[PDB]
Amino acid sequence: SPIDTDKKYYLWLREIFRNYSFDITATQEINTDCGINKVVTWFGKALNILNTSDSFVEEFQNLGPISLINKKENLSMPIIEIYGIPNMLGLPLNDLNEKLFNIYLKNILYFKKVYFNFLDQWWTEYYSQYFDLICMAKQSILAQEKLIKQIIQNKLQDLFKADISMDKLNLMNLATEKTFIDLSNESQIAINNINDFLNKSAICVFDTNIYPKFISFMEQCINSVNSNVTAFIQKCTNITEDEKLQLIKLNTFMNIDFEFFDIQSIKDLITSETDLIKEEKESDYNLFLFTLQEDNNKVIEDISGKNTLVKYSDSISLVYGVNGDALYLKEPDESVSFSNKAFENGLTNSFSICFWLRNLGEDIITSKLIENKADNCGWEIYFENNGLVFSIVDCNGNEENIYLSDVISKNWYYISISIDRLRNQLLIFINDKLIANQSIEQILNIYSSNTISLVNENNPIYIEGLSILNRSITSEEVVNNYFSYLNNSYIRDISGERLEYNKTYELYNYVFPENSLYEVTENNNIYLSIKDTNNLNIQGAKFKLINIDANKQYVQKWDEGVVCLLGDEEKYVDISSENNRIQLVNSKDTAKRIIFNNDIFMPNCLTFAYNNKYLSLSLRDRNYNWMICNNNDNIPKAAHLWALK
Amino acid sequence: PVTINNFNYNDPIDNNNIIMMEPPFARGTGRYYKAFKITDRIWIIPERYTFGYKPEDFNKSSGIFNRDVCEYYDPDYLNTNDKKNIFLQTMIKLFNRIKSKPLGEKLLEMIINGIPYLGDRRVPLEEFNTNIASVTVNKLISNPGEVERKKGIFANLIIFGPGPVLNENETIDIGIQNHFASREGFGGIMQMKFCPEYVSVFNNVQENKGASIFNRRGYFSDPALILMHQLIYVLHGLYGIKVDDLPIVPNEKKFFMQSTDAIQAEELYTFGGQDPSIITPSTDKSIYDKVLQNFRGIVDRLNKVLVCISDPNININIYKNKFKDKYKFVEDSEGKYSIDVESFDKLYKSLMFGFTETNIAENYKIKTRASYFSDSLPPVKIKNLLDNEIYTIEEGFNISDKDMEKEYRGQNKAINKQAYEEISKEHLAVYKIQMCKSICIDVDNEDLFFIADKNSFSDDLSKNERIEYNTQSNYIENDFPINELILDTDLISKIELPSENTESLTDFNVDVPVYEKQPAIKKIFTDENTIFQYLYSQTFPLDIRDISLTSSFDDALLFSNKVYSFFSMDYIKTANKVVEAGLFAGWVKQIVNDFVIEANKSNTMDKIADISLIVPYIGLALNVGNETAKGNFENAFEIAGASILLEFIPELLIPVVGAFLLESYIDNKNKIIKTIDNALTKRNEKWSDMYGLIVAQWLSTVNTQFYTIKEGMYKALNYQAQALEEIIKYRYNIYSEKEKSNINIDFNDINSKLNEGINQAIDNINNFINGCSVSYLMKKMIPLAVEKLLDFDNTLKKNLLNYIDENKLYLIGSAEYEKSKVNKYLKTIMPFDLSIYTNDTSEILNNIILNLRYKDNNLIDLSGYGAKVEVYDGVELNDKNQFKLTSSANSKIRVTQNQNIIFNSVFLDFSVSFWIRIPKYKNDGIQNYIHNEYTIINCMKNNSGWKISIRGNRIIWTLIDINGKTKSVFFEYNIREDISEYINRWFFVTITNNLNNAKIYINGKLESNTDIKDIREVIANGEIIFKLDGDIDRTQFIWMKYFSIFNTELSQSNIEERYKIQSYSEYLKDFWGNPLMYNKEYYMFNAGNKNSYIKLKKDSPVGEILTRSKYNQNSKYINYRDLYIGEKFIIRRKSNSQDDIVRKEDYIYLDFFNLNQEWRVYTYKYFKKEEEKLFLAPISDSDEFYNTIQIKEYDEQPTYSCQLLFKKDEESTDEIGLIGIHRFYYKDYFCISKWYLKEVKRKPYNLKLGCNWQFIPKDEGWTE
Repeated sequence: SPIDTDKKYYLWLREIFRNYSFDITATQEINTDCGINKVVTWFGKALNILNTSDSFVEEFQNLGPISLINKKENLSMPIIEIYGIPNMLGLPLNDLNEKLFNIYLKNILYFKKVYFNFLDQWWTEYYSQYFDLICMAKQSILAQEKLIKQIIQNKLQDLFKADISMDKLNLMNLATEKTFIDLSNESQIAINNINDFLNKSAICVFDTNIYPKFISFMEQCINSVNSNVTAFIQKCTNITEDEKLQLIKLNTFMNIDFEFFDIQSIKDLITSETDLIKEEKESDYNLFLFTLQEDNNKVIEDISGKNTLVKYSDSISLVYGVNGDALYLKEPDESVSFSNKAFENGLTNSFSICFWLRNLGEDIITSKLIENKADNCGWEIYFENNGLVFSIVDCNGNEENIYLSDVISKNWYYISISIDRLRNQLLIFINDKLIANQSIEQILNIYSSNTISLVNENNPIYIEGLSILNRSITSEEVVNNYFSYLNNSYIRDISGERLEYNKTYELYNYVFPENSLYEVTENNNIYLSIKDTNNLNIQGAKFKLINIDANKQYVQKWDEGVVCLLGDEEKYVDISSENNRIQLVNSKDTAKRIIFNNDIFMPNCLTFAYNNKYLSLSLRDRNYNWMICNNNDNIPKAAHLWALK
Repeated sequence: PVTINNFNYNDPIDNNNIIMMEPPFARGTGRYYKAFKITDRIWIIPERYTFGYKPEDFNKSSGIFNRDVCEYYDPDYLNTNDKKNIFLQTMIKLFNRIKSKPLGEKLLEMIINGIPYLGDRRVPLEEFNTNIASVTVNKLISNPGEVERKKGIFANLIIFGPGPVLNENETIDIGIQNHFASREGFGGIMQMKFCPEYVSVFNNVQENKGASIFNRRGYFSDPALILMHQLIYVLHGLYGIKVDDLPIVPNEKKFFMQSTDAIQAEELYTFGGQDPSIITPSTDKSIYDKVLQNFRGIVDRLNKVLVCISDPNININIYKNKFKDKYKFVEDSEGKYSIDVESFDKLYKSLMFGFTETNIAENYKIKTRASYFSDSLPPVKIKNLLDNEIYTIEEGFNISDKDMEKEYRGQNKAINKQAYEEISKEHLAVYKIQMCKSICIDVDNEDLFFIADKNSFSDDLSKNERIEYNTQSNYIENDFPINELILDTDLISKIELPSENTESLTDFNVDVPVYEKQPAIKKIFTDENTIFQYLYSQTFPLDIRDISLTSSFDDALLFSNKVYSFFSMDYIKTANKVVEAGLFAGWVKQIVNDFVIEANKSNTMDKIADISLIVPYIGLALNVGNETAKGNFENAFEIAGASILLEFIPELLIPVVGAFLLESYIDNKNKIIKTIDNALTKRNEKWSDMYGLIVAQWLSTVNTQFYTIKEGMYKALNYQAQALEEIIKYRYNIYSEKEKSNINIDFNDINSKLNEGINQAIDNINNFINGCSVSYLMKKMIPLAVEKLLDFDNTLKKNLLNYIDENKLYLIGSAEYEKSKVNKYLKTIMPFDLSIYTNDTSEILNNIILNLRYKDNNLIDLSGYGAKVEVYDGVELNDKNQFKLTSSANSKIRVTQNQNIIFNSVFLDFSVSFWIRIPKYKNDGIQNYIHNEYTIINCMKNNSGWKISIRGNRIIWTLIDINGKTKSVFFEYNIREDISEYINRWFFVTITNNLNNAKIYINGKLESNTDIKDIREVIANGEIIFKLDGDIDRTQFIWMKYFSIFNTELSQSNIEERYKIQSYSEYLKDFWGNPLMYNKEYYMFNAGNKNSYIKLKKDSPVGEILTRSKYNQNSKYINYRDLYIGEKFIIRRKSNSQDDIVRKEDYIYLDFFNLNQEWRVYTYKYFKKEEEKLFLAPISDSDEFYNTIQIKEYDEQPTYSCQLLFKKDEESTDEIGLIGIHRFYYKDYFCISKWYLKEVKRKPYNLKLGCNWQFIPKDEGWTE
């Protein structure tokens, strides 16, 4: 039945766009002697080259790149004038070698100039025909693009005559206009695939066709000149016979001497400056926030190159977060705005957003966080109960309200969201793990403002690394980004903040994450262990870190120090000798020096090392698991990871 | 604490450790057996387990006992004292291996302490009793020539020999009056039938490890893990948690279904992995509740036990404490025992999800089956376990000394071929399905599909709830961390038990099972040509030598000498061809490469969310599903999805979630609020209960069908390879002896080349099928469930809002708040996460030598094939993995490769890789540099092999075949650049050879290529030599690092990735690539101004930029620019709290030498411009400048450049600027600018920025 409803128009328009993108961007991978090549599948039918058979890619492998061009053989040997015979006076000693060596050097250059002659022939006679196919292939892509616009235009013009609300027609016109931008972008991907595909074919015909001919022609031109040097040295009389064999062996050209070819050194020739500008000015980011505290100055701005506009209320302070400076919305009714035309999504666009978050609300109350909705159309993130909620609403009233449960107060989280329209898939990550995997097949059109707003209600918050992409992301990218950002020189707390000297803490073991260490007296000595399963009500001990260099604040990897316990009397950790248990002493002189460090894949955990032996828990002993200097292999490796506060 | 005793079968009876026993199923009729006490409360009886078996059942017949195993019969096993003594010695060895690790000691410790409760369900609650067949066993005291005298003892475990089948083991419980004390919380004596000689064989078809010769060839089980697996069943029986509930029942309504007995939830819990995910959360809560009730029963008795009747010697107070510890009860001051849920929860999860075959195997480093439903192969015999050369206590078969530990080579059938013996097909019995058309073929019942019935899943979701002010959301997680279990064991505390001696048994009431055989053949009629028929067509009788490939399914199925093939017509046409002696050696290489290319064909997927690639010939090979053999397989897949592959679409069970009933409190405002909160939390529980119900159905009905398809394909591919070799071997024997002597082909090389290709094909098929399976769950099962959950949400919303209104008066000032909360709460969905149910979370693949790993001032091979390395006193080594070779005679290394594995001679699949540092040419010695060539590495025997040589300025790789033909490929670096990227600097090399081309990569980029199609055969082997060999100066040397050899061709992506991993380091590097150091003089070099350097002004405290000098009196062939010029800098520690290596993000001083003093680089605290010159002045401290720097590395790709950042203070977030070079135009200045701070954050990092620096120390490899 004919299209008569905006909902049916949206479904028709989406199918045309997805089918067009699959057709135009099709490729296949071929392993060649020459490297790895991406073959454009539709090249055969576009211009009728090797189009006489079932498959284009199969024919390409059998015949090779040469089969594409029309004039196959065009090479011509130039005129060579190697008079290699040295031109005899004096020279009575073996110091003749000085004269002969300079002749040896020149013959190498003459071999090179011939090599450049063949490259120029390849450029002028063999590359020219490849560049012609590139231009024709581009003309073909644009021609097909021009036809799809007409089909879409005709359908919309017909629909304008039907009985649909003036306002709904306005939105359909806006959605169609933004789709034309997406078709242009997808066509630009295909053009890039064509370029590299034929550039590698052109470079390769040199390796397999022109280069072997250059070998054969120069092979004879050596037999003609090396013999001419042998004849000369017999004529020379002053030097002894025994030296004649030596110098002949020392001035003889093998095939190696004239062999010049680098697959990389030719690619540098093919690349112009215009290609450098294009790669230096293209990115997937619509927004890349750059924050920089300065003396009586804040700098907050977008360095993504699309020049998003930023507006923020004064009193927005900068503070160190995870790996640089974070916005601190300390006081209520504070806001930040980002303005860009790309933020109006529509029907076909795909995008991603990611940022770090830390919430000091510690209250169970709903609150707005980040929003791009206008008249209940668009998306947003906000707090509910303990966790977060992500919402996305359609012009027709289709919704997705997804609940994320992990979030609690005073911790650092990494949130990453992706929207994919070719696959109709939604992905959400928290830190390292994939939380949600949904189909948004029913969502259709989303059209909203050009402004994204970041706000507070009463909760103070830190935000860091806010960024927006114009494409979807995969699981592998998320994991790499997460760990790479945390791979800096600082040790962290259990909550993700930097450790500090001269600050109180509680000590936990990774194997038992909810029991804290407490002091135990067995003999006159004092030890540490985790609390048993019944006396968990007991209060844990309190610890501090100390460095000899006072005025040092934050702990970094490979720093040395001591460990102190608060109480009526100062205590310090020391290793017993009778057993390797850790015991407390009341003298700072006998306190052991310990090294602090962590693991790349356990960012918020810590380790203590003494003379390259880690400190770990022990196997059960009556009611106690002691803290010891371990050397056994019968204790799990996990037992030597600790956490503070 | 656990002690193992020692015995010999011929030792006299002592009535303390060797006795005469009357086992439970003897019913007190006599026939005593001789027993040995392996350990406290554990006994061994070396005899055949004959109870309930007919005497004639010990001989093989037409019958069978089990329908899912190959059964081996041997009526002479254990029939003489010599054999009977061999049984005890092996048993003692296996127990010693179990207690060699803490996890094994805990399992034995729990079994000893887990005494059965001295009671039974028929006993009054106020007493103990011991005249029960499940508690006591009789022993004989009287001498053989005396009237009988008996005595009783306590025991926990009794171990027998195998019954009629030797490769099947069991644990049996004792049942009285059809009731089992082991399923009612009490516990009882357990029995086990065991045989440690014949073991099971499995395979790892689902494990991906790339192109490997020995991957997926069959493994045999470690008998120690078999015993442990059976000991977990004992642990359940002793603690009385062996409950029965809803089992898994197979579907048997179609000819292609697998037939089996019901499976109990305990068996799946015991196995571990993702198998407990097949039990729905509804049944998890059901089992948890029955166990809790039974423990509540036991506590009632401990509070009421006062007297003992059977034995007056029993001390009640002693026993009460044992049971209190066994069940982890809690005691109060008054003397009352109770249960605390926290304690009970930890106990329950330890026994059920803690001790599992998957956890035990991981800890001991043994290989086992992937899943309970995985396929099995015929058993084997282990020749001798008592031989320490084969089986050791510390590491079993995987002995590291023999190079059998890597990848579990110890249990690999193809490798460790001396530890086992194949069984004679005569004695094996199997259950077979014989399917005749209207021809007839036989298929083992293990080869069909397994599909669970609709009756195996519970529907407790559809029952009503009652919500009250104190309702909790119970939820059982199927997990318990293993490390918490290990740390809980005590290896020093003593073990103490009551006396075992007691009164004799008098009541012999007990139930003895009975067994019977069943017919082992079943006949059916069917006319469908399914997977079973399409595999039988790819076989030929061993009696026929002449065969030919065909694409006609019917033609192959009709003629005895014709074989079906699903490859291309091209491949089939070539294979049937006949050629002459002049072309046999070329035809063989051509076809075998075609087979490897025919398999390993794949296509990418773009428009489907979950799948990534497709294999197009699966339909032709098997014809499984809706006649996938017809038309184009790929086209049909796109329009229909994964449904086309399933042989049977199952009906999905989805209950309607029951209604909530909310209580009515009169005036408690707080209680009304709590009931609303409890209902909202309880709703999130129903979401996870529904998701669990779907995943269980997917694992046992859809995922099993896909597994059978993976096995079919692996079987189908091997059939093709067998046929190809038989065709080759026939054409070889036809040639006359005279003519045959001129054909040199190695059949061993042919066989391994094919196996390597098959492994690559199976990897692609795994990825494809795994995507298809998951894709089905997300798109055709989960959405049908979310729909009925959303219906439940709507119904609940009406119920809650109506509940608020009826209590509106009591909620003064709160009704409006609750109504908002309910509306907001029930609008969201709880998203589905698969990672909860599955255990789901490459560099090292195909490595045969990993030579350069420094250890204790020596090199060693970490490969795990045990190559021998000899380093002579002339070689220099350091802990940075950097050895140096020299012109001295003793500067040499020798590596002797193991004979077992070497690269194929006929096809040449292998690669080499390393780092290298070649010094600079001498200025005067130019002529010698350009002409002389020397070798550095050599592997050649009889002048046939490979080598690596350095001609002047050129690095080469040559290859010589048996007939003396030579090839070569090389890389050449410019020697005219002002600043070279290679001349004395570390760089990465990688060489690669296949049957067609040789390639060389430098830092991950292809550099050269050469054609080697002509090369006949390379026969190098045995030895590798590192040594400078040739006309060289006395002052020649080379550095090397990270040398390795791969037995497979490497891809461009792998080489590029390997470049980054080996380039990574937490410290900074200097100009040459060596680590940067404190207190060492350096020269500065700016990346953006490579031709300029720094100097101190003659009258001002500002550095001036000059121009780098260039080579003078130039020889026309050489050109470069100086490096040892300008100011010498030095990096100093700022703190000294903490080795001299500089690490990223360090705070430093940047000093330099002026005449005979040390100066420092300062900056003005305040300037009114983006750029300003730096201040140079002697050492001092003041409030006018900043003298703190932090050394940074902004780039993420490998590099030798670093950036220098000024800061106000260590704890401050303020930044001043980055050091660099700026032009104030046309002068250049040593400046600090704020401008760079924005640039360094732009992606991609710009290498040409003016803020990138390198440090150049003096080196012996570079001269003026």
